[PDB]
Amino acid sequence: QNLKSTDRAVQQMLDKAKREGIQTVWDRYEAMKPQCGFGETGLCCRHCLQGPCRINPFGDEPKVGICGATAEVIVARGLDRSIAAGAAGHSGHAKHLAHTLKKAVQGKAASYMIKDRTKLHSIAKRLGIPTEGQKDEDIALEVAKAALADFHEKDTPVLWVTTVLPPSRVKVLSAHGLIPAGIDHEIAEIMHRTSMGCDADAQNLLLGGLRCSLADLAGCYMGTDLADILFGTPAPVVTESNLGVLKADAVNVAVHGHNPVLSDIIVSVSKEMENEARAAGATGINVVGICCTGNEVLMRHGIPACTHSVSQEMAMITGALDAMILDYQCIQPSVATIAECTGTTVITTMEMSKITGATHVNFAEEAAVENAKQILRLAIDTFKRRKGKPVEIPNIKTKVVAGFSTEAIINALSKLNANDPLKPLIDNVVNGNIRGVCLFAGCNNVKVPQDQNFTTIARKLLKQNVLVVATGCGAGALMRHGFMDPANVDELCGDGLKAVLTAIGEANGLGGPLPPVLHMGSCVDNSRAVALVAALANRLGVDLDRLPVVASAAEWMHEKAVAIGTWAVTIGLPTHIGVLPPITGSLPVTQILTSSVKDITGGYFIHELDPETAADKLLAAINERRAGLGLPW
Amino acid sequence: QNLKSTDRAVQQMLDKAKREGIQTVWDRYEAMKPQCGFGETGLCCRHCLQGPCRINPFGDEPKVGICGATAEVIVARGLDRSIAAGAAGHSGHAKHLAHTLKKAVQGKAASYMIKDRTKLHSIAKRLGIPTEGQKDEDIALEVAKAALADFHEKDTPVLWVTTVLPPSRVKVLSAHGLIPAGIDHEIAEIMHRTSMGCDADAQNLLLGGLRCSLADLAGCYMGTDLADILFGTPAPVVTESNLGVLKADAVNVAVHGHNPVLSDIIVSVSKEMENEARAAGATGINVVGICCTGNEVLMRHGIPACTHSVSQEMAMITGALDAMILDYQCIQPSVATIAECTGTTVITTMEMSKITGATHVNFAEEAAVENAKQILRLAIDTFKRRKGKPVEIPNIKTKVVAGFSTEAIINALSKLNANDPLKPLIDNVVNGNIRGVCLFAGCNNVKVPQDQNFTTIARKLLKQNVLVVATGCGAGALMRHGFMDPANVDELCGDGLKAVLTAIGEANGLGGPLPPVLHMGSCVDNSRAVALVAALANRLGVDLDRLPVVASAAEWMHEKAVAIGTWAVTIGLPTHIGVLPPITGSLPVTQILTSSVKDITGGYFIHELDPETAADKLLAAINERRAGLGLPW
Ligand code: SF4
Ligand code: SF4
Ligand code: FES
Ligand code: FES
Ligand SMILES: [Fe+3]
Ligand SMILES: [Fe+3]
Repeated sequence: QNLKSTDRAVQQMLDKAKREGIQTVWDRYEAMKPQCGFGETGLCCRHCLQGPCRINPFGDEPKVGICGATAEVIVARGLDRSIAAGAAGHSGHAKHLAHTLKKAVQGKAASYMIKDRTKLHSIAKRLGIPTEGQKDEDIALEVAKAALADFHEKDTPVLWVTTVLPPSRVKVLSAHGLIPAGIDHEIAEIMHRTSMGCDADAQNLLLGGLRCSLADLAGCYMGTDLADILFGTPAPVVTESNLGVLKADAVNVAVHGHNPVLSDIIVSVSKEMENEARAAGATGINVVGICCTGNEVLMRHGIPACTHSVSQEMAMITGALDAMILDYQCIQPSVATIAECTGTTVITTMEMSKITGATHVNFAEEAAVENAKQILRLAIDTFKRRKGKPVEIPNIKTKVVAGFSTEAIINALSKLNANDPLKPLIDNVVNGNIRGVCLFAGCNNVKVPQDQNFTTIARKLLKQNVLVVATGCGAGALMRHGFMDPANVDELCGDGLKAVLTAIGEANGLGGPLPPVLHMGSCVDNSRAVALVAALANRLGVDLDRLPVVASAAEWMHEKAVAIGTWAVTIGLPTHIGVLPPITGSLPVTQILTSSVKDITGGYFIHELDPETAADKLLAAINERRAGLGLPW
Repeated sequence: QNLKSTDRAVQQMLDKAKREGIQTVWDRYEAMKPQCGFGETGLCCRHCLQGPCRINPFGDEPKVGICGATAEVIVARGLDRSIAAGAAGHSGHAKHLAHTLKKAVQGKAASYMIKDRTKLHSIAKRLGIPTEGQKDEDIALEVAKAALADFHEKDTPVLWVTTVLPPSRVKVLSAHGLIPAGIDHEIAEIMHRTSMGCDADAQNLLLGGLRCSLADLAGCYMGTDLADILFGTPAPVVTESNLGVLKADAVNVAVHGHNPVLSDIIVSVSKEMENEARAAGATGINVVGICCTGNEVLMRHGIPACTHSVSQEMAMITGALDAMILDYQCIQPSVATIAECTGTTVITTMEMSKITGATHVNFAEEAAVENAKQILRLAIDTFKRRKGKPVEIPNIKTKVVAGFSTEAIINALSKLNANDPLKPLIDNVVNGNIRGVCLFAGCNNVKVPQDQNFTTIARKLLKQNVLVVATGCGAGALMRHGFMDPANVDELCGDGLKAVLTAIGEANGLGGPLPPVLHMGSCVDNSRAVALVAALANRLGVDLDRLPVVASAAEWMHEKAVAIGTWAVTIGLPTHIGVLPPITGSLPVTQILTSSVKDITGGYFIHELDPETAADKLLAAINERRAGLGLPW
């Protein structure tokens, strides 16, 4: 079972699932083997009814698609469509928040409101919306309107790209025609240009993909901006993670999916309705997080994280999960089937994301509180139905310190230098205490034993004094293995990095260091790491492709993460990926993405499946950046 | 070779290509066999890096995707993405025209202009834009702005759906939540909802697809509206088709692709520069059409149609095609490779549609005339390089009467009844002279011997007194086999239909009947057939799903045609398709699309590969509609 997951709590429930005959994602993966090699290499195309077409990676025919499409064209078209799908997912999430803010400040969704006035005002100034002399509800309405405007063509390009990156970076991107004109405009243009009998030039295709990946960055950043306005900018918090955060005695309610517009309300209302859970014989309502919406409520409210990504079914297998509350993205549809065996009430809430067999509760922002009550009452009723039934919650959990927004990181640094808060961090980069910065992002993937790449690469980089920040299921993987607990700084961190984490933590009145890894939030909160690295770049007067900053999507899965890794490359970062995407069937495409894209953006993909080697290659990329600045390494 | 194409001119060049060793689409198809059965049935998914996943249509594992996605979910997700890609293609075409009109009436593209004032004004009134008291350049600017606005969310739904369909049809669609909110908004929402771990309910998924197919209808209709404003509403014209329209002595220039913003300029300028072709020893500049942009210039200017779709390489094989001028969609990328052997200069002109090996001439509307000259001069130079070289143009051509816009059809009918022009057509429907109406649309497909379904179904329906209208490569197939020549009315048409075509033609001062099939234009001009059938529905006070009107995508290929067939079903038509899309791996999905969608929209797909049976099934659907009106059949 340790070949399936490195998580001991996950291993325990794989054993339960096996003896109870419940099929798991790993069983379904086993049943899928050997997987198709055409699809695995990218040498397959179904973009018209003359297909499916395939190309032998080596040997005799077929060598070309029926229409004449080459291996490099087919491979670039499929990758482009992946980026556009990811962009669409982050786009719909941000759009949802934009509509919610608009409804809130027009008196239509009274359950929502401007909770962060400081963020609202700083966003308006970033965008050049006037603050002085304007009411907050009118500033917010203007900000919401500008968010919605970035989805279509207009007189300006996408502001959630051009106002968030260093200006030298925007200039370099504009010179190559890479600045998105509108978020949904780029998505549609990708779908067009990759359809049959359109764009048939690998380089042209890939440049379109880089541009669309910046449409995804825009959606992430606007998702983060809007969620902070509506729900508060995260600040450091302490909580726990892994399955041991379930309580046999309480009504265990999982928020699962991505968008907090729903889950943030569930958190708030659950607190009020906890007298009503006691009436049914539970201690209360134990709200726990799964996947990114769990990260959202962990980052803002300290909701404990139950589990993540590939292992999400395992929360159900305990027998104690009374309800799983879904919006969209990364929900294994199997949870609807597994619920028949575990008793869990699975509830979908968004019109465009239903699962056959799951209870659907239409959720409307105008009636959010009533909807949350109806859903929490279904959870209460399910906990009743399992009173007396035996549960197996693995007694396994870790301590998690999280909530490291870019605002919170800068504020923490400000305690060392009040008027130049980035200077102490840069000072320790220059003197070697911080070797560089690595962002871990993305998913788990059934192809990789869960968390194995994340923890192995992280252990090695931390020893080498790398400041590690993490998001999404990368943060989930690290937090479930102890990397967000300050008690592990001595074991995990190098002396230089420990010095820095200790100085900052003690200067923030903690008596202890910062945790070994800084949790910066959900997948859209990859935008927070951009905001930080862009702030570092601007204080130093250099572009991102000169900073000792790298990224690792060490176990990635979703089209969203493909878009993120592409925009990490596009904004100039060396970007390690731990599962090969379907590109190896074209050497020219692989070469563009791993080498010659350096000449355009300064970033590049690092393909490396073995995580020890991956850590070496990431350190090498960090140290090459150090040298280009004339720094010791 | 007659197993490859029923076109005798195409057969002749297949023989030339074979002996010269030039590989063709049919050779590439042969080399692709046996094609993958997972993809053919739709039981394959690559929407995340845990894939590729497949499902055995029958038997043992794999039975489900790794994430738990069922066969019905995988099949519905892939179909949805096809509709969105088609919608994106018609969207980008319409968007292009919208930007051109805006530039034209703002003094930025002086090569363009309001050529059809009547169409401009009637569009403004359809949309409720004010005409009386307004300048034309200001009405047009308002119309262009409303076109661009329909791509994103706003206070109104997509007007190029809600103002073009019968109001009872809009009401039925709204009740099911099927009205698009914005064109690129629906495209992005499809891409989101079909990504991993989102929508996992076949019915929910398919309803999203119907809605996105109406976003495609909107793009088609707005493409037709804008092209008519800018370039003129088509009116009846006479010209020729097939390879025999090439002339060994002239500079033969093919316009190929979809968007006339480019090709309409090529037509105009080529006329001026024909003294300059004589200086190089050609009789002139023979502009000919391929695919839909050829239909556009055929419909408006009587440019002869060279060939279409699957057989487009064959124009090159003659040796006399000096240049092929491309914008996007349905261009086999093989033309760039074949040009090395035939001498043809292949020229791409749009930034997002390049082919490796082809000459790229950036085309800008602000400099359209200079660009057209540079391109026509390359054609002139290539004709020089082949003086003395021997050519093999098959001496095969047909007479084509075309240009039957809905305006032109109504005007022609008006000569029989000036104040109630639709009444004579309805009168002959009621009395049986016209059994019903069939639209042929879509592509050729290498899987079907070229034109075989189109001509066989058409021959049978015309004998049974069906009024046949046709667009795109369906019109191409019919026109290359003589169905647009009035001299064939006696052989092809039934006595009732002949009576009607004769009465209308003679009343329009022709001494002869209308041609056996009415050519209504390019693929986006499928919107013209909607406008006609909606006008018929409104005059009768019934919805489209009560009219004896059907459609046949008899040889379809492109994601665009998948979107068109879906919106034909969505607006209420029985819709025959001659190549199975990848859905047969899910009985529940096949059942929705072929039967139970009747209960939602009144339309339904008719899957039928054998064209004789297809004609029987189409007649049965027409006759069932007749009966529901209490009409004799
Ligand atoms: S687009 Fe070309 S390569 Fe793809 S399925 Fe169609 S014919 Fe084959
Ligand atoms: S989305 Fe599901 S079915 Fe598709 S490739 Fe990923 S795991 Fe497989
Ligand atoms: S041939 Fe297997 S992914 Fe298409
Ligand atoms: S298994 Fe062949 S299309 Fe994927
Ligand atoms: Fe996740
Ligand atoms: Fe065509």
